[PDB]
Amino acid sequence: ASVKVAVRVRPFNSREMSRDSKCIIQMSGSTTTIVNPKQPKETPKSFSFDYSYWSHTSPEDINYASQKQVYRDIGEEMLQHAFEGYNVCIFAYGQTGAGKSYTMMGKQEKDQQGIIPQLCEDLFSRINDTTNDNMSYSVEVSYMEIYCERVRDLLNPKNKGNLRVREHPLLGPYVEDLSKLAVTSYNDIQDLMDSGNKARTVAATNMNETSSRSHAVFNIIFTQKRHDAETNITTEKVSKISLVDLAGSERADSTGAKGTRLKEGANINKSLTTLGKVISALAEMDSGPNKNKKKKKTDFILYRDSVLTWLLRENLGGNSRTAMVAALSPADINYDETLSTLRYADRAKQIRCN
Amino acid sequence: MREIVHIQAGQCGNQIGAKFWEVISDEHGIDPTGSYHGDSDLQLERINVYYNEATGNKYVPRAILVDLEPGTMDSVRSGPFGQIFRPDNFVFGQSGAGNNWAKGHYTEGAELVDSVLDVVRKESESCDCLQGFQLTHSLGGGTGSGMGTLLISKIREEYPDRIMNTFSVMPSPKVSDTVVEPYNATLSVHQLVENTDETYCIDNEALYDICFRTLKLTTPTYGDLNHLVSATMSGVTTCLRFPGQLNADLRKLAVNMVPFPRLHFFMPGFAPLTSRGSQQYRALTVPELTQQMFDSKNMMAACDPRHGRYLTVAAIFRGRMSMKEVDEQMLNVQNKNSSYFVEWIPNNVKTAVCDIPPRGLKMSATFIGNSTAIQELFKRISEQFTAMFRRKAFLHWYTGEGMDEMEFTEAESNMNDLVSEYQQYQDATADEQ
Amino acid sequence: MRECISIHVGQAGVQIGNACWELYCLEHGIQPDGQMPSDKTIGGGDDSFNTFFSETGAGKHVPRAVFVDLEPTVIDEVRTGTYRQLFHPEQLITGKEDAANNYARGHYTIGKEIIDLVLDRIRKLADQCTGLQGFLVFHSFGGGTGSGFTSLLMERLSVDYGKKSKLEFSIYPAPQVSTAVVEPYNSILTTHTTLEHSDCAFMVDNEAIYDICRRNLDIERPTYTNLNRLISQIVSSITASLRFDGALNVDLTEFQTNLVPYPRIHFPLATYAPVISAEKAYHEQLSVAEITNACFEPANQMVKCDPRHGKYMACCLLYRGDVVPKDVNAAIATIKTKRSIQFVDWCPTGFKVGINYQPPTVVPGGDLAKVQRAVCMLSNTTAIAEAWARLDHKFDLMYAKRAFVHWYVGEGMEEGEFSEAREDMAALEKDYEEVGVDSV
Ligand SMILES: CC(=O)O[C@H]1C(=O)[C@@]2(C)[C@H]([C@H](OC(=O)c3ccccc3)[C@]3(O)C[C@H](OC(=O)[C@H](O)[C@@H](NC(=O)c4ccccc4)c4ccccc4)C(C)=C1C3(C)C)[C@]1(OC(C)=O)CO[C@@H]1C[C@@H]2O
Ligand SMILES: Nc1nc2c(ncn2[C@@H]2O[C@H](COP(=O)(O)OP(=O)(O)OP(=O)(O)O)[C@@H](O)[C@H]2O)c(=O)[nH]1
Ligand SMILES: Nc1nc2c(ncn2[C@@H]2O[C@H](COP(=O)(O)OP(=O)(O)O)[C@@H](O)[C@H]2O)c(=O)[nH]1
Ligand SMILES: [Mg+2]
Repeated sequence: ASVKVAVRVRPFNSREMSRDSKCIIQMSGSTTTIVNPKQPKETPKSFSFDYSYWSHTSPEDINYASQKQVYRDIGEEMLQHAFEGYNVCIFAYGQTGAGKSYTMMGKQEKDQQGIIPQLCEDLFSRINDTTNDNMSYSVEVSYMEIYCERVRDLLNPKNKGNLRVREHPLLGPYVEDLSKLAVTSYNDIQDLMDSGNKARTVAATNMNETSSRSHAVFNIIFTQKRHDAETNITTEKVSKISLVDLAGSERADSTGAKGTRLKEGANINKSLTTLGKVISALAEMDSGPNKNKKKKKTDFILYRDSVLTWLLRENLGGNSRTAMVAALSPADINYDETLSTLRYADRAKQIRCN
Repeated sequence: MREIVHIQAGQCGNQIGAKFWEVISDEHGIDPTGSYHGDSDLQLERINVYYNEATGNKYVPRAILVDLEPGTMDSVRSGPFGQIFRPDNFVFGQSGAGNNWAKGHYTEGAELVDSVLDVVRKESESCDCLQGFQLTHSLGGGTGSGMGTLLISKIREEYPDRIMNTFSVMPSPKVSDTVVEPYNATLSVHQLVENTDETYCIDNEALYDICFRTLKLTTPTYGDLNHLVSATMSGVTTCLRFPGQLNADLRKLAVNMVPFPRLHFFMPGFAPLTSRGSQQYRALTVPELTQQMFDSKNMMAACDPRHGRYLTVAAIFRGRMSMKEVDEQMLNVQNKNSSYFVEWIPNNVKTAVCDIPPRGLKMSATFIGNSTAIQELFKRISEQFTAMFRRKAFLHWYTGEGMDEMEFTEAESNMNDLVSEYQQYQDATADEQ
Repeated sequence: MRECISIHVGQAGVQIGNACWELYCLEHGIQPDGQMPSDKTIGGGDDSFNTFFSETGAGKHVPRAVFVDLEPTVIDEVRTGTYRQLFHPEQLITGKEDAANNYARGHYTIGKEIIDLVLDRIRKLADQCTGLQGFLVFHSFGGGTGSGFTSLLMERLSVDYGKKSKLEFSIYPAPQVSTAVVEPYNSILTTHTTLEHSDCAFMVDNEAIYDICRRNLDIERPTYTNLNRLISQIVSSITASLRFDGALNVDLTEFQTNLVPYPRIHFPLATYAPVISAEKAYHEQLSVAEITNACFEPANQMVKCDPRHGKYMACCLLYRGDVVPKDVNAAIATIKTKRSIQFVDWCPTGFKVGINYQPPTVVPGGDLAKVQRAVCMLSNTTAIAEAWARLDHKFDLMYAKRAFVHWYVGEGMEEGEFSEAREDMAALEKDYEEVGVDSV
């Protein structure tokens, strides 16, 4: 259960550049550091992660990572593992305005594009190249939102009813009557994404006007089949690529409201804790076979706590691979949000400070 | 002013509710006719926790008796305290459930559930601040079981910040009273584990053992067992009513006991017991009370807590007692029995004291433990489940009512998952590979 | 003039307030109802001392305190008890469910909706005062109402009221004896708020008082009342300087000046020398030297620490009763020569002396015996670091496996905040080890 954690910093936006803002993030090698504007004289906080990505300006001859570099680091290997008949999971995290949309999607200039467009383009190009008389391929897409431990369909324009989760004894957890649509190239894996994003639940709080309120899961089911020169033709190769947009954590102080606005956040925080523990187990499990060969006991990772793990069971365990990317805001104003994101990233394969 | 609502589904739940209400009415000094005749004003200091006022200065209890067999309602209404409950809360149907979970969850319960939800919503709106719910049912059922689980799910969906308790009776290992018991038990436990914060474990065999060996009774009946369960429930709910040197709210118990959200099954107990003739020789002190508290025979779940390594424990005390005895005794019990406790909690015992003792006793104690040994119950049921599922012993009577096969396998998988989570914190060290 | 407006938060605060106000009312002759026959008998005086009470036209006397809590069962006992006519009806009890030992609930899910009214009532009380030399906040670590509400109230008060002193009397969980399984979480969370706002916070441990009551007083089976009585006597000894005449009086600012060497080490201990029962009251001279020597006895300390394993930064003594300065100087000289009580190199004076002519009063019933002398010893000790370390270890044993985190997380607290508070505690420990090292 390979785990990779990457922390990226976005450049200044229009609002930050309009004011006389300052940068409070420094990064070198494989280490990140922040300084508190409130009390500059105490000490700089430091953390270590598996990947660090500085992105402020173009030339930046020391420690600059274009989108191609991070794609080659994470997405290319993830897709390569996907093709050989295995499950794949990619997580995005970051507070509102941290720039997770910049990381995953990017701009449409065809020179700086995110992980999703690059991955989809490489997938469709490889499928188009390899499709000979024997091989054949199929791809299916679905999109859903998890919200107060209830699952809703974003693609279907039907009534926003709560679907029922089931456990097929062979195929594992799944959702009943979840909309599924066929796709053929990149143009489609988007219009679907835009339509699903338009339907997501969202409200306004004291922190931001358009702060999200629910987790989103984007499932790509990839099926292969090989037509041999005989009657015995079987697929035997079904892969799942999961892309999870995780809503940000929040304090009850920042969410200065009572009632539903509190409740959602509380439940959100619960998921944002338990998933951490699960991945905190996998990484440790991953270290077992790797170095000390600890196999004794399934060490059954707790898996049913909430719904978000109990639906991604097949994708996050077994022999799958997991990447997680956390966006940071370099503005001095958002010190607490950045510190919270960095501390959350510090979990899930903690690494000492070198 | 904290306030808790009570529901009782099935024959066992209704009988336990009647005995519980007769016990609480005696403790608070309520007459059968509904009038008040007490000895001190302190009883009425917090009467709102279970009762409601009336125009004639009467006190009407808060209960919703639900059942599908009119015979139990007729028996209860003609009992010693039959008239105490207001008539409108007696909601019921006919044709029974027939000891079938499918009839009591999908076919017949769908009609009475609407009326029960209307009544419980009306009751909940009337309280000043709802704290939680209580539900009583026997798992090996089909009337109480299915409707109880349905009400649990509906109430959890509607009110999601109120500690929903449940005092339930599960199948015994050897003393079997019905043939389709494991199916109902497994389905109901699957529907129960995800929709409750604190559920207690009562076994008929344990109550019979307590009645025989300890109380030295000759011919026990259902009344004695209902008494024990009522005593335990009152004790559990004690701290909300009367003051004390240190109190234990229900949410305090919920926050302190359960370590992780899943693991919420509790093993209860009550002390002391003199067996009607040893009271003259037995000395009532805190060390003797706690010594009988942790003894295995007192326990009401039929799971010996010697293979368990207690995860957590709470002890609600009732009486005027110096706390030094309580604290030193708890520390001594921890240190002397270190092998029967977990190491990654530094100290794992909570205490609470109420100054007002029970009428007719100088001091009493109520035990609410949480130990891994409860797996020995669940696993047993699981074994019997497969023993009747491999060949489909009586599976057709459930598919007749529109229940698919997948729902049984899902419940069994959840059962095995619960057993395995219990089991991880059961070996007395890791240091392994 | 010389007011000491006090706040009680939590059940520990309420019980300690009961004991404290019983002691004060018995000291000043205030009847439980509020009337004062003593001044009327005298025919003009100042027995309605402003340090703890306020006087109205009709001869009644109202105390200056609040009893904020979330459990009505704790305050209704006082509301309908023997003292029902003394307090103002604004005892400010919340009619809502308890916080259930959860720091987050006591901070920003149910601790809110009350804090505005509490601050308003505190403002109304303080408006009547031309003094207001210091706040007294009693609480107990353990979460729920106490720690969370104390943290919020201190955070608001430090902003609103500026530089006025704020003494805290905090009950601390014992190493071996505990009454909650989420106590270490709550204490490690509450340090992050008590460190940066409380100017000088004391500490008292239950197990220490249990041992002291077992040994000295021959009380085999003590209860909460005796512990509250001892804490009441300690606070009375501290605050006696502001009310009665004395040869060498010490104000609250003197405590805040002498006992704190640096801002981050303002965590002293306390004790009480003549804690002697009636039967043993005789057969002992109880000279000034003997009680002063008994103050530093390790077995009588009010928190389970070993002062032999540390060094004394500063010490302040407050004597009550017939104690002349010559004997005090002789006792100080005799104490300073022993090498068991090691002193730091950078504080060669290391003592503050104080005398009050009012002898201690005896609460009826109770346990203490009448003594014509007494002394309250406060000292800053490095050994208190040990008292943290054990608690810290408990936290480090429980936070790793993620136990009881779901309840806290589901009430508005982010997971990361824990670590921040933990780091701060470590910093405090390091600071103590930085100060006790000998100079080059
Ligand atoms: C005469 C006398 O005092 O003897 C005791 C007695 O011997 C013991 C054994 C009693 C007795 O209980 C039993 O024999 C018993 C039978 C079946 C199941 C459980 C118990 C007693 O029957 C039960 C009875 O309890 C009460 O009266 C309480 O109020 C009890 N309520 C009732 O059950 C009740 C009894 C009579 C009339 C109305 C109600 C209660 C206690 C706590 C909380 C709620 C309710 C008491 C004191 C005794 C007898 C009579 C022997 C005990 O019961 C309780 C809960 O008090 C059993 O464990 C206690 C310990 C007592 O020492
Ligand atoms: N010394 C002393 N300690 C007390 C007293 N009352 C309560 N405590 C302490 O309070 C702790 C319980 O936690 P608290 O937060 O104070 O309880 P509470 O004030 O009722 O608030 P909740 O915990 O939310 O119920 C115990 O560990 C006790 O040590 C008292 O009267 N005297
Ligand atoms: N503890 C207890 N259990 C009971 C009592 N009466 C019946 N039971 C249990 O209840 C189970 C029967 O379930 P039941 O409620 O009758 O189902 P129903 O007939 O469909 O309502 C049996 O396994 C009995 O052991 C009682 O008085 N006390
Ligand atoms: Mg409380």
